[PDB]
Amino acid sequence: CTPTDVRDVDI
Amino acid sequence: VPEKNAVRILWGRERGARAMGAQRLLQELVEDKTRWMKWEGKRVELPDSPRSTFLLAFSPDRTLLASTHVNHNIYITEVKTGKCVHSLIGHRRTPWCVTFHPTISGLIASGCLDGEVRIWDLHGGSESWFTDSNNAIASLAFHPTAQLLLIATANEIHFWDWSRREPFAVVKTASEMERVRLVRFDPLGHYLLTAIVNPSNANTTYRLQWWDFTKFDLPEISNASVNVLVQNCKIYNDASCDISADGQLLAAFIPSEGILAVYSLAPHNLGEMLYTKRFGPNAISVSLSPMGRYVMVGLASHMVAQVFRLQQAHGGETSMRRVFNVLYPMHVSINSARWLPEPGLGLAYGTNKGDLVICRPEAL
Amino acid sequence: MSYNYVVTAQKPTAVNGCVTGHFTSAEDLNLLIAKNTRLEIYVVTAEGLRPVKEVGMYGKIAVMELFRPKGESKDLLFILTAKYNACILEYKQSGESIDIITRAHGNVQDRIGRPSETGIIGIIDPECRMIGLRLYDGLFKVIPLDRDNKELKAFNIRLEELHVIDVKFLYGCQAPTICFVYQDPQGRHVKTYEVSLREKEFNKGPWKQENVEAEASMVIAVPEPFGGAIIIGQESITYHNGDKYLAIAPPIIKQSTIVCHNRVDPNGSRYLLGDMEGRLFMLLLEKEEQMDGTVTLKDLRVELLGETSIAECLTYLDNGVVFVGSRLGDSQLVKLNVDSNEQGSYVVAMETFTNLGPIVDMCVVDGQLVTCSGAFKEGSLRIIRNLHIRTVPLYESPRKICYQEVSQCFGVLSSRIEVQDTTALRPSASTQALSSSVSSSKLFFGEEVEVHNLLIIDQHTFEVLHAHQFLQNEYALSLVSCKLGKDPNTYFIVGTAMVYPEEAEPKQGRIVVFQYSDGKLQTVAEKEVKGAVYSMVEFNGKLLASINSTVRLYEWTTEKELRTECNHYNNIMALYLKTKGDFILVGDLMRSVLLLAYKPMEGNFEEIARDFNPNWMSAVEILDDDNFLGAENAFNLFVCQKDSAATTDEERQHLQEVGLFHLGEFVNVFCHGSLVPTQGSVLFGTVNGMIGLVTSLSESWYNLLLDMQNRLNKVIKSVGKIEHSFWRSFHTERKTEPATGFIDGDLIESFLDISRPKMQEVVANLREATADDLIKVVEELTRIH
Repeated sequence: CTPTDVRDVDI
Repeated sequence: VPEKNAVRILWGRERGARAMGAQRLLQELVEDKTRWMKWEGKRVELPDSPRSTFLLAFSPDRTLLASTHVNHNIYITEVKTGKCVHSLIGHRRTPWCVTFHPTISGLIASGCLDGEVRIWDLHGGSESWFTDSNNAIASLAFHPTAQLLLIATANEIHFWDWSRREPFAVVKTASEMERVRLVRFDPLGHYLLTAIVNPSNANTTYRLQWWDFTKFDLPEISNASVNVLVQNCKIYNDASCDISADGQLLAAFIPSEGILAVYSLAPHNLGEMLYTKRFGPNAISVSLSPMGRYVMVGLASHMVAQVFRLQQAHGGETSMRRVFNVLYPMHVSINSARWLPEPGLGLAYGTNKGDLVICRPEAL
Repeated sequence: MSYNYVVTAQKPTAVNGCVTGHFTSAEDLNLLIAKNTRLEIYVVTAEGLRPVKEVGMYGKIAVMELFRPKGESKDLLFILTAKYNACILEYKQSGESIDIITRAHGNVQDRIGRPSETGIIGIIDPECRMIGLRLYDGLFKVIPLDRDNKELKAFNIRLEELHVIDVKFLYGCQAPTICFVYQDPQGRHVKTYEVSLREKEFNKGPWKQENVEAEASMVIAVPEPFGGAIIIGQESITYHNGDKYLAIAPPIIKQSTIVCHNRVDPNGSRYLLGDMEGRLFMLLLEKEEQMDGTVTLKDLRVELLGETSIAECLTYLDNGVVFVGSRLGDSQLVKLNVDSNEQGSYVVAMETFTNLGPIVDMCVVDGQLVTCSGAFKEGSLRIIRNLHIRTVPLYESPRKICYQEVSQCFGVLSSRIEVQDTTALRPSASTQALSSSVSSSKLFFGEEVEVHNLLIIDQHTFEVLHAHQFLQNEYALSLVSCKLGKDPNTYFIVGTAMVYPEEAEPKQGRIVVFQYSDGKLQTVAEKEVKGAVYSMVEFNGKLLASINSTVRLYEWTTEKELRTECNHYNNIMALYLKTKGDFILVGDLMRSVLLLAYKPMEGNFEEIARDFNPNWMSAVEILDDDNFLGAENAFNLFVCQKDSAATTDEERQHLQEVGLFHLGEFVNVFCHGSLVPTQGSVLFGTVNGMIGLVTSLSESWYNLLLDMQNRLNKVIKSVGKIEHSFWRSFHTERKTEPATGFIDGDLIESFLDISRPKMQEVVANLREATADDLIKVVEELTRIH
């Protein structure tokens, strides 16, 4: 489940 | 002074004068206008149901808009009307960047978190290339004149060409935790711009160097002391740093509480800090006006963004003031606030719930 | 679903470039003139000028050169189209026939660089080894010449200095070298490089940079026996060559700037200069031998020679005759003798050509045309009857025109420039009248102020009866004459707007009305307003003027008192406005054309449809009821439509573009009429000077003319290998689409010129049609203009 906000997805 | 009144500008145009920047002055006037007007948001009907939007990019001349979504597909709409015309489909997880080709026609690239680059062809056609360790792709950037593509994987740059099936160059970055996150080019294709992680023992920081790519020389990233431009800064995605259309300006989000600054890229004052402002810890995006006189900052947590006009040349907290306040026409956030390429057409911002809207100026 | 027809009635006359040299043969002088898209060739004899050939070109001509490669007798031309084409031509005299052969052709265009705000500059190496092309900012272009570049390859080189004004090639060097004047936020300087055609880089530069004045805009290369360069600026004539520096500051060069130049002697001892007031100047050089060595200049001196028309291309033919081109007036032919006539002049005149110049406004009256022309000291009304052209000279700049059928007089708004210590310079036609009236309305050193006045021109012998000067710093932009409400008397209505030289757009204006009944004209109403009255058009009995991005509809009570009725604040700087009978009107100038409607059941404006994809406009006209006409500043034409559909949210609100074209001119005004089987007739004028005519054919001759237009391109021979499809397709900076709709016009009209044997190559398979049975359809169309 990939988070919907850009500030809490790792990369 | 090369004239300032529109009455004497149209008079000169009618008799074929063409002296000085008449068109530039007219565009500056039309952008100084559309400031006391009102804006209305028109929504876009997408085929499927995307629950979020991440990045936006435009067509190579001016007439198309791309969009990414968590639903693992890319949607392309039309600016003039507002209807989707293509639905790409084909990725396994959410993409991270598009990078429309600037030169030839309808050529669109695409990244992912599994290491795939598609290079779609719109009207049929798709290639593929895979990584070796299932690593993510930070960004890509094309080249205007030559036939070359750069991929921002883990800390390497591959310099791939879309003619054969493999790249032809590899450049390292010494240690392993100094990754690369931004490889955007310049409008004329004469310079590069990288953003790698600054090593430390707190929150991660980045460094933006300004490499030279005039003679197709492979940059050496293994040295962390040559051609530094900004030092500390904070990068999230390709929308966290923008270069003006003329290429004479560059924005940043250096910390220490976050403060905003724009650095000139001219050869004679390359590095000056010029304008500045202090913001809170909720700014996600920054975009510049087509003529480089207005800056819009997207906000996330109602208010959508704020627009400022650069006023004082070389410092002072009084530089640029609030002139605008855009509002959601109703727990919603914003991830992009990019300006439209036309000088004074409108706005376009994404929505955390998966909505794409286009705002246009209207009078009383 | 739209089919139109465009045909040229008068070829362009304004001159934008002229060159001289040996082209026809090795023992004759040739003068070449290209107006916009034409190419006239003359032979200079003792008596005068004799024409020998005039060919047309696909695309406007923007630069012309004339070089001589080693090992040849006659020279070769070089023309580059503003659409970024290239060609090298020659001249062949085959018996009694004269055709132009093409030796090299190609395309040079970069899809990255922006167009600089100086124009396309073309310089050729004096040694005939290189060709320079400054197209985009910061990008140089080099074309090698080794009798092998049959496709004209090129390679771009990077330039650090963005702003560049003028570039020229130096003489007397062992390698190609260039010098130019660049500008930065310190003051303009001059720097020189050295182009290497074997390594593609600027190698050394022969001398160091200098500092020049703040208005230097020209660079002149002196011939071999002297060496160096000459820079001419505002009140500064400089010289730089290695270790040498000579400068002068004459006071007879202050009032006006210098535009053109042309060498006179083959050694460089005599030069010609011009200015945008006339003032044919003359430069002199002094020679002094230094014992056993070369020659070193001693001093420079400039002296007056007289007055001519506004010049844009200067050349010296031979024996003391000088050709003077023009774009704002006529082109003359003067002689320079050694004497001094009365009033102290050295220039006489013996020829005067014809040029319609910039057509600002045009009107149709009975067919006959009355149009404005020219600007500044040269230009006045012209009468194009039916193509005799009558000139009625007036020394001012006309702006608009109108006509009444109850007083047999016109109305013209003019401008006149006079500096203050306010006593003018020359006797104009705005002052030398038999009646005057200063507008009295108590309602509100060394500079050049502009004054506007309205003068009434009787049309029996074109005299000047009355003049009416406006207030201080007040311009006039719109004028109309019509009836109003219920009052049996025709009035004169003029819109105005005060302009201040300092800040932004105006914010005030007036709608003053006039009435020239018995001997003079009075004033009955002013109705001061907030904004600029860019245009105004008579409605069904109400005023309708676009007040600075606001369209108002003014009523008219019993007594003279103008009062508004409606309000449509939606547009941004809507200048042009036209209507056709019903409650139909338009807008422009910051977007495409939109359409509004007036509802008589309740006074209010109802928006119907607005077209997207912004396009800067120059003129708008309504054709029949739905076919709309526009003219972009990018030298293109398009036709809109109401886009019949049924969606109630995306239909009846979008105007579909059902036609695109590339005229190549700058359309300035539209009108209704015909000087002399289609339905309708609309004329137009261009800045370069050209009368066209747009007609409409219903639904069937289109499929017969478009089928002939494709097949006619494979039998005709273009002068520079252009297929007529690249030229005539909607070329903007970003977008590019093929032209659908408008027929080629003059291309079809040219069918009656090819010889009989080539006739049976076209229309071979569509009865089945014959040459005789189809040589009459062209005759039917060759009577519209």
